[PDB]
Amino acid sequence: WEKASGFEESMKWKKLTNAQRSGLNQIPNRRFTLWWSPTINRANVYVGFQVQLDLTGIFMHGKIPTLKISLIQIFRAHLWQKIHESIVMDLCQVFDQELDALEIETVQKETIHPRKSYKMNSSCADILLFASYKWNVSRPSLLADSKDVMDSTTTQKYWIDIQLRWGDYDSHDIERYARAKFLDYTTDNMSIYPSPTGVLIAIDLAYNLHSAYGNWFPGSKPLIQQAMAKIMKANPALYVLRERIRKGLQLYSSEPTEPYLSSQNYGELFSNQIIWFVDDTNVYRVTIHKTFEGNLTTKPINGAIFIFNPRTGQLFLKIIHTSVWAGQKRLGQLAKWKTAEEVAALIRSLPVEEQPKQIIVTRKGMLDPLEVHLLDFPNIVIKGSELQLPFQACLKVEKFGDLILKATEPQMVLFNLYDDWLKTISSYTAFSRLILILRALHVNNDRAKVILKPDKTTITEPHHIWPTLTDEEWIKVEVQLKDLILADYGKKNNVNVASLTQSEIRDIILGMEI
Amino acid sequence: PTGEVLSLVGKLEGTRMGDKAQRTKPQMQEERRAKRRKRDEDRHDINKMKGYTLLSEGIDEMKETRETYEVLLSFIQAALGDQPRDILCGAADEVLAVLKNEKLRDKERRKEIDLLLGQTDDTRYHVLVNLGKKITI
Amino acid sequence: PLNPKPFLNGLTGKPVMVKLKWGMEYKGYLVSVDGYMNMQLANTEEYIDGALSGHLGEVLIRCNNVLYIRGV
Amino acid sequence: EEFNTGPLSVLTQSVKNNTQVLINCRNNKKLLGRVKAFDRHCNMVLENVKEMWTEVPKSGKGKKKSKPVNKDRYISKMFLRGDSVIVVLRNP
Amino acid sequence: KLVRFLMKLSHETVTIELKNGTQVHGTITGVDVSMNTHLKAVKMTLKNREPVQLETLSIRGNNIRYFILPDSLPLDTLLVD
Amino acid sequence: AYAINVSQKRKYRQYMNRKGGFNRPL
Amino acid sequence: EEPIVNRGLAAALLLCQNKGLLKDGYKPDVKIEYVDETGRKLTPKEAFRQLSHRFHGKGSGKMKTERRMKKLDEEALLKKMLGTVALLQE
Amino acid sequence: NTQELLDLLVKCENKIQTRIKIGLNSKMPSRFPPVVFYTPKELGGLGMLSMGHVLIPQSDLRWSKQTDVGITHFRSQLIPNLYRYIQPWESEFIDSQRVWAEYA
Repeated sequence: WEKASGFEESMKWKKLTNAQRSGLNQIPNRRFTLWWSPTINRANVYVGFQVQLDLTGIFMHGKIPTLKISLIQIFRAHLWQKIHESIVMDLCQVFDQELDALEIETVQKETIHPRKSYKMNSSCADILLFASYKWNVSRPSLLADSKDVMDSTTTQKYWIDIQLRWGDYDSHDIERYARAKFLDYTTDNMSIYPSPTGVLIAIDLAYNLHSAYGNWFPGSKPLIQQAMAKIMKANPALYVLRERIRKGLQLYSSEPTEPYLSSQNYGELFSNQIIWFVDDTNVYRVTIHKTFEGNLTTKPINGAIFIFNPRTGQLFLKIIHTSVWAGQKRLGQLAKWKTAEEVAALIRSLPVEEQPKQIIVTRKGMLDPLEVHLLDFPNIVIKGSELQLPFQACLKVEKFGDLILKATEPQMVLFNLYDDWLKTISSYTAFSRLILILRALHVNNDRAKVILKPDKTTITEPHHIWPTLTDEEWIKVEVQLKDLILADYGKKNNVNVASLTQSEIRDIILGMEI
Repeated sequence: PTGEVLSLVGKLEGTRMGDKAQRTKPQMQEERRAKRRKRDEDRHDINKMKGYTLLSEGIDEMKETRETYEVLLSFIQAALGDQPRDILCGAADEVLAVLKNEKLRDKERRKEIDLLLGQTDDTRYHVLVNLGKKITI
Repeated sequence: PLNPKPFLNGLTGKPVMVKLKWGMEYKGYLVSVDGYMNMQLANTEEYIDGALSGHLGEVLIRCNNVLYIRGV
Repeated sequence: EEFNTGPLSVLTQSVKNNTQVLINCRNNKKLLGRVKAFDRHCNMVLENVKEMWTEVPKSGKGKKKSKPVNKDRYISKMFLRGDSVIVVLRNP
Repeated sequence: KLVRFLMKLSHETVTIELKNGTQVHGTITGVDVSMNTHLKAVKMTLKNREPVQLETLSIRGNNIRYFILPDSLPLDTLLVD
Repeated sequence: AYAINVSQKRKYRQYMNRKGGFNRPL
Repeated sequence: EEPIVNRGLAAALLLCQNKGLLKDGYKPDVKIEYVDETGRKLTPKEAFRQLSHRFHGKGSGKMKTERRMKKLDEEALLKKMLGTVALLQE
Repeated sequence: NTQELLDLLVKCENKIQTRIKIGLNSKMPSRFPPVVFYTPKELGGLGMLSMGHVLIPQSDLRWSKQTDVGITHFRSQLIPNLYRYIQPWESEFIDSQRVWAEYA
């Protein structure tokens, strides 16, 4: 429940007058009345002053201005009649979907007045569907009953009706009230239904229930039950009304969050949905160098952010100047918010047609600021990636690292993360090769030197960054890097070096805490 | 059944004085106990040599592997004739150097272990081989 | 003295292998057979050139695409 | 009667509740999608068909040394006849 | 039969990919029960060949492998009898 | 014949701005 | 890492699974919905909007039509499908 | 012991309930349920802590259940008072002395 958060801030961050402040302070009273409205709107709670809401089934037995206003706003834009018509149309469509097998000749809705969907005094028939045969009129009983009793009565035209009710705390007995309504409509003075064997349905909109205790046609009671269940599950107008009621009562369920990418969903990020594995943990940079005497050099370094797309083999590095992070008179939360805002602005700089459909963030706490900064652009899903990829190896590169150190200006220059696998190898294979290269670089220096350029005559392309290699050279380099990574894992764990399953090895490389 | 709150005069004769009275318990005690256990285990080597100095101490120069090292030192001192702490540490270091750096040779390290320990039995050599296998700016 | 239509009707549910004209084969339980001798396999494995690639679930081979069917 | 018990009924089950099924034709192409309509001659009309197949660079370097890739295309509404269709299988 | 639904698809811009890789896209004007697609002002691109635009074309239903309809095709109202 | 399907446009009956009579038409 | 094998449907299904691309007496086979005449399944909010438009007998305006057309065109372009320029400029 | 204090507390609770009812209902509500008043804040109620003898009506304490196979009923009485939920001063002092000794 949104405690004092139904509106933006109830106009509290403003300079309104005293009357507006009093209205805002009295707004929670309306919500409190609405929440406990069924217990208070009962005709046995107040005196008999039955008043029905205009063009609606809300029969407010009393005069509560707060609850009356809340109910009127809940049913805004002529919701009751539209909901009744939508329910009738949904029932007719559900019937006509397989009406031929159920011995139905022609289904058509009768000419019912708009005031005949809210006036309980006078009723009518909703569906007038022919059967093309002598449909034995079964005894009018509750649909909840499992007894198969049919009196000796047959006819051709069978009718079906639907009613809308807003039951109170005591008026929630949908079955009994519906049976009584059907019985009264059978001998009604003015509700002249065409077929005496015309069933009637009821909807307990207030209590989210539905029932029908009319003449269930042979073989149609399961059909009516299934139609009612499907409607109550996903009735469009009813769903809209429920959403409006939830909004009015300052109630909103905690929406499910994006799942984490485990060792089984590791390769799921290579689909057509663009994913930018944002990992800017190394953004913070400083000298932290022990000077000879007196103090230590407290010189911040020019930071940067990491944005790479293994789903497309891209690499875009936005460098954060140390001047921006020094002397701004703020804490680290402001810096994190600024970083998230910069990421959102760089996403906005990218075209909407090229907007990353998913935004995998390595930083756990950076998802909420990312969603807040770019809530106007919700086409990107902030999915979790628990296994942190070694994307910080760019900061240790001869070219990328030196640039990041000296990039005093915010540059959105792009780069190719894959050396040549973008147009040579598979996208998943390219991501695996990039992961292996980054792991080798993070493992050590000399081992990374052997892995990257085993031959002094073999180096990266002049227009590229990562060392270009063919299939055989890449295989040899990856074998050496895997051996080095196994040695590092054995040293860190004090266990056998090559004793991990292929899935386990992949999870360890991805960064899972195995 | 009105909503008027009736007075408790005459309606509290059987009512207790501690009814519905619950003594709150300290929450998150398991996390505090785990933090205390981590602080006690992280400061084990500092508390073991807290009173031992570098100049005014005679035994100054002389955690899963510590139990195996103590078992190996006890097995070395059981075949030494009540050796002191420095001799037991040297015998344990010699056993760890002869059981791990033997290049997977058991027919040649058994005679050396029997000569260093006194050649008591083959079961002592098997227990020493098992201890050497279980041991390892 | 065994017509192929009672042989295909009796093999419905039994583990058999239907080899198509393209060289692939579906090894599993047959479901039914129409008048055009269409193949319907359930819980079958797809073997290309005798090498199985994995199960498919409910597979359906057309009339003029299957070559033979052997009861395994 | 017999329309929901034949081998075609298996293809019917593949689209029984607009379920997703993949059909492999004679041109080594796998079209995956939800079949909207069927017929007696296996004329399957589906919507949002993803066609995945094997593609080759066809000697892009000049020595015929290349690897086949998974070429994937999307179609809004397709109507594949039962002539070129070889096999079909529903998604588990 | 799905041939009656394709016969009622006149005056609609759709494509047909043949069994030889030739894809002909155009406004289909006539279709019989044998899928004889007679279209006007179409463009056919063969396999590894240049596309050619013709004012009239008559593609047979036997060599036609697959079809392609846009998102403005009322398949829910044309597949009924 | 496998599975075929089709849906009729559910055109909801006009309720407001009808500019006609009281009872809903057929 | 499984390529598309020729004359085989299990490889494409495995790649789609790895990529994440996957009374008379009877049971009712009823599944109704509200899909627009263009075939697109209208969202529940969009379905309610369509129902309210039908009830009110009034449709979208000129600006609403333009916004809908732009959104539909953008969605279609995205559904249809800068590394080379960044590699050449580097 | 101060029966006058208990009567004053009951009168104050009645006055507060009447003010809340007036704020909610314009007229005089005929026996508004205590659920509106005495329900905790987390559940949406006013969260009133009262030392009155407000017996919960067993007539209207039954919940419902919208089962998928029909309608199912549910079953469930005095609202507790703080007269006993708080330890008396003498007992509190004795327990405090004992706890001090035990802690030392």
